[PDB]
Amino acid sequence: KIEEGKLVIWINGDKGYNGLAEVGKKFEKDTGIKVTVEHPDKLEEKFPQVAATGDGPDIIFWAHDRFGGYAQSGLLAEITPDKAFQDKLYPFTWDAVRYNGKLIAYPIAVEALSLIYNKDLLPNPPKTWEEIPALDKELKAKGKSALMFNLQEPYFTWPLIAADGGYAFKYENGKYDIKDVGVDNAGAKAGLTFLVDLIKNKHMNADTDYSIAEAAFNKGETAMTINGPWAWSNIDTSKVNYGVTVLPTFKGQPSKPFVGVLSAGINAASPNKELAKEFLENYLLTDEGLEAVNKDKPLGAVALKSYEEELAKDPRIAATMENAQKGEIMPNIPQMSAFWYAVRTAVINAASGRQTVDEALKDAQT
Amino acid sequence: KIEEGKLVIWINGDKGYNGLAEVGKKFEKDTGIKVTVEHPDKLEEKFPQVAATGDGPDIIFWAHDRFGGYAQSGLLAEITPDKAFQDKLYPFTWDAVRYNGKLIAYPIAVEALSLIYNKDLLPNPPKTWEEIPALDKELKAKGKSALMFNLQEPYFTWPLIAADGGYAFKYENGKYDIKDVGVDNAGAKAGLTFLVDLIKNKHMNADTDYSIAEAAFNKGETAMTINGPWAWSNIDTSKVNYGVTVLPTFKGQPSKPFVGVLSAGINAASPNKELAKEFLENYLLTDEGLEAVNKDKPLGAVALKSYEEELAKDPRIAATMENAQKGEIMPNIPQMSAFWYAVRTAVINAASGRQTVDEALKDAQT
Amino acid sequence: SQVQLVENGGGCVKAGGSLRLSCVASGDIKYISYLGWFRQAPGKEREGVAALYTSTGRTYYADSVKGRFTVSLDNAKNTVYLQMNSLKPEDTALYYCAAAEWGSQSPLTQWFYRYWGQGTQVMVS
Amino acid sequence: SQVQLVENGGGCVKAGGSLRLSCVASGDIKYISYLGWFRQAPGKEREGVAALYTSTGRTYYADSVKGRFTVSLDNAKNTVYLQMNSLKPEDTALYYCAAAEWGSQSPLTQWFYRYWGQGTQVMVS
Repeated sequence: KIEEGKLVIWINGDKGYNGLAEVGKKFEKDTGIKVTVEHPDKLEEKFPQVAATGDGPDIIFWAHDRFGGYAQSGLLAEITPDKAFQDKLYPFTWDAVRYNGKLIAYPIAVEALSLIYNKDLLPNPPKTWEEIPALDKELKAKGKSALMFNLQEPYFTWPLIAADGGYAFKYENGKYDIKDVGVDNAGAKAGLTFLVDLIKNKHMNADTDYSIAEAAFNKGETAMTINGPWAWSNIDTSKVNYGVTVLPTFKGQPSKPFVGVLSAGINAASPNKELAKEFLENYLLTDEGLEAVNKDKPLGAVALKSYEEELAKDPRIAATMENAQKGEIMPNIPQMSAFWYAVRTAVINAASGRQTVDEALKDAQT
Repeated sequence: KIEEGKLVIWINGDKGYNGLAEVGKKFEKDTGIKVTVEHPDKLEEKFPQVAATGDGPDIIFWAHDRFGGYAQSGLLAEITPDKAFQDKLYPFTWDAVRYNGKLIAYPIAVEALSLIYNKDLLPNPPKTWEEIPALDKELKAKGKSALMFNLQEPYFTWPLIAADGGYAFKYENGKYDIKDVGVDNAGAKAGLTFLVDLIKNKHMNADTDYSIAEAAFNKGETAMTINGPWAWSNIDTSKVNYGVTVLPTFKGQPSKPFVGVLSAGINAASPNKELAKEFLENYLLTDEGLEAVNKDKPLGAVALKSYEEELAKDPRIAATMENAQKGEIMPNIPQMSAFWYAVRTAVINAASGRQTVDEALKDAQT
Repeated sequence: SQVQLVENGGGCVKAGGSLRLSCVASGDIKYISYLGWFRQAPGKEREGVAALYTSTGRTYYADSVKGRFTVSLDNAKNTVYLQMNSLKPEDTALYYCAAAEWGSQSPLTQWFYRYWGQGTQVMVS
Repeated sequence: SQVQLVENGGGCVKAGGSLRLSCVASGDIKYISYLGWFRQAPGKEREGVAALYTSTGRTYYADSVKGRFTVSLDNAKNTVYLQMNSLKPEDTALYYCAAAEWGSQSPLTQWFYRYWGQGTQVMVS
């Protein structure tokens, strides 16, 4: 069904499709094989539908969390990169694209949460979560607030909760243990206790959400906030003198934000696997290809070191990369719909006071 | 949920709702209890939905085939008519409202197929199906046709097929035997063989449907047609000198058209059962009530004899009543969706020549 | 109610324009053999505009819309469509979707069908 | 795709009129926590118009439609509605329905949501 002799790549509309087109033009200049770059609407839904029928693009771009389900459906073909190319990418990036003991996709970009602080109101961001209460009291003495972020999302509340050993699913030898869940362990209990203590001590509002936090930080009312690279453009428009650093530690242990890796998958029914692999290894995943894509649309942290140290001159990119390295790679199994539901319910119950921290975490675990 | 002290009756929009309103006005004049008459849209689906929640009208008017399913769902309350009132209605009409050995509703009107013939083109309609080929040849000698009707409907093709003992479901002692089906018996085989012989001998067209038959009859191109009371207005508008008589017999046995009986059911959750029964027995099912409802909208044959011999002065009404008496009463169980599907497939296969009569009837039976 | 009909695709179209409507049937619809379309102007009797016979593919059209409307059913999607071509201002009404396992009268009658949809509105200026 | 979104109820409405849109979610929708509405003019970027948080009932509205649109979800019918009150000619666009289990960005972004509907069109003159 897929026409041979050419490469079809489907990418999301918020990424660098023009840069991907430029890389494809370089590939066709080098080899004589044309490359088509598209940004289909509802890609995350149409790609499995067309792949289940033996059709679709030769190369697919998406986050690694759905690639596990795609491999379960058999829509992804196993890649065979040599050790020379494997050493060019980070071990955790390679881990993010491993399922059932086999590599299924090529990491491209790495995204993770980071601490965003106001330089004017706070030249030195705190390195620990325990300093936040004192800093907030000092700022309230001046009529401001220290830090408020999305309490309505488990994706945002996880770094504090899982700082001291908390984890979603146990990962051992390339397999995730579903029956082993650390939602109600000692570290997560301590993290959620610290969060609810911060809420109760009027340091943070339990009803604070993404819009409120973003507006407050962009209006200069807060010293710190927690957000990903996607808010950098909004803050730049707001012209706030902001900095990005590593997330504060809890009891000496670094925070563990969820890590999302953009990765390059190969269709199982695609008959152009050899040329797709060659393109990815030698023309796309290179310094020139990454810079061409970044010129169109920024990618933040990248899997390639050769581009990673070059991007490291940006403090925001360096902080995002170190936060991703110290964080938890997002697994790729369907049960995290239930995981998100349970953790969200536990967080809402703990913040609203209907249930205690231990009861909420036990309910989330069960 | 249903308000006491008043009667709520739901009727279809094609029936005599104004006559029902007049009967309710008579009831309220006589007793002091107001009666509300409504014709809600999508009644066939609305009534079970509101009855499943303990709401709905006190009295429901619909054909008896759905009343069996309604009683199975428990939406109909058992009626207790005395022998004096039971003798006022026909035994087969009483049979029409019997499910699980208990009476569930009050018969009102009886509808069935009848033979409609052109008086000008045929003063004496044939009494047997075997005369139809000769009559059709005689009329074709004058460039006309004798009889064509809807061959695409099992409801229309059943009278000829089941004339010599064919039946849908075996009925014994107030219960229908699902496992006993006479679709492929000798009588049905002979009837379908006669039908396919008529089709093959160019006496009738296998592609003839309701619209074609109706247009041909109202344009004077045919001598006979098979239709119910619903078309009588159309022929009256077409000003064709038409007559209605008993359906032709097959091998000495009368045809057995499906009989649909309009009946009055009582909601199980309705707390006004006593007054509803009194109204039905003494004010609605009377000569004055039936004549008012017929003046509003014609009902054709009626269950009451006191009005049935009154309406018998009309030859069309008399023919419809005798055809209903001689025909097969329509049962009230859900599997006739499958019965209609199987009989339709068998008829199409037999008429189109893809399968023989025996094979088609065997497939319908299985 | 195991059988549900949902209508969509109604829009604001100028005179002479083309529009298409869709009606999705869900549930136990294996026994449905007649698919019909009805339009009802506000304060007006519901009139039959098209009808389809699933078993043989036979189609029915009214005199006012004969040669202008095309109705078809997609078995692979369980959806029936009607093509509204060469529109006129008189065509504005609330368009309904109807389905029935069987019937004893003409397939262009509202009482012919048992299952009814919510309906969609089409306006022609 | 086990989650399907169907948009209906968009019609040709004069200026200042009131219209209500409906979006029915079917399938395994127990894990969806965000319901959002998006509109897209022809040849224009898809913009967020409203968003709903199922867990707590929190609602989000854009600046241009704040105080004019009302979005609500019916749990007993698995259908989300949006009330389009005080319409203006600038409000004409193709209105989409979106749903997502979770997200890392603002709920008014098109990339926030995973499930997308076919879309209904509303014109205001």
